[PDB]
Amino acid sequence: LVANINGGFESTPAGVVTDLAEGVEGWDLNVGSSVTNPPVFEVLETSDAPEGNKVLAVTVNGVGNNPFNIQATALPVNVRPGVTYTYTIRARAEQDGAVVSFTVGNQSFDEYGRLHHQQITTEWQPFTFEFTVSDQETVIRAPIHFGYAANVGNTIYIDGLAIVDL
Ligand SMILES: OC[C@H]1O[C@@H](O)[C@H](O)[C@@H](O)[C@@H]1O[C@@H]1O[C@H](CO[C@H]2OC[C@@H](O)[C@H](O)[C@H]2O)[C@@H](O[C@@H]2O[C@H](CO[C@H]3OC[C@@H](O)[C@H](O)[C@H]3O)[C@@H](O[C@@H]3O[C@H](CO[C@H]4OC[C@@H](O)[C@H](O)[C@H]4O)[C@@H](O)[C@H](O)[C@H]3O)[C@H](O)[C@H]2O)[C@H](O)[C@H]1O
Ligand SMILES: [Ca+2]
Repeated sequence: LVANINGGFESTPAGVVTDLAEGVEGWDLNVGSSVTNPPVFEVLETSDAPEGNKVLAVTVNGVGNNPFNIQATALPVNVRPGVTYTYTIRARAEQDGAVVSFTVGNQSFDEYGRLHHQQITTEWQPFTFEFTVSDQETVIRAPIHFGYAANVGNTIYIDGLAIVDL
């Protein structure tokens, strides 16, 4: 029983994502207005996918004012107050030295936890942490942030997000 949906992108047809809000079920990809050189989001069919056949690729061509201005957010994430969850995801990048923050929070943008400013390498790694839903929310969000200046010119790949009751 996982709390998020389509965490490995397997429900989505391969291709460049043209509808950022609704093109990928289970995810919201929208880009901030300060980002003048838009990123490219692509669901890729690839043989080295960690799970299934597909991964999400994010190519960063430019940044805006804040790192959350290029982001992929899993939503809805269906939870229960007081319950401790395990977050697991796989990530790699085309070139060494990409930076990503993996976060979870509510619809008022309060965070329950994060893996902060993680270094991504050219080989798939798992990234994992635990968080507890500390308030009365039942529908929360899991924003991943890509808009760090270090990432300009790089492509970051993610797959296999699972948020599970501990
Ligand atoms: O304990 C957390 C703390 O850890 C420190 O180490 C770190 O330095 C802090 O940044 C961090 O604080 C938390 O930051 C995140 C954003 O974090 C990124 O931004 C800062 C970077 O330095 C850092 O590396 C990144 O991790 C905040 O989440 C964001 O909150 C804002 C709301 O703006 C304010 O509201 C609450 C207040 O606590 C914040 O300080 C203040 O900025 C949201 O901003 C809104 O975004 C939406 C668009 O949302 C969509 O895209 C982005 C994605 O997050 C979101 O899920 C999508 O739905 C716009 O409509 C609004 O214009 C804009 O206001 C951010 O979405 C949200 O991620 C934490 O609130 C903060 O505690
Ligand atoms: Ca997959």
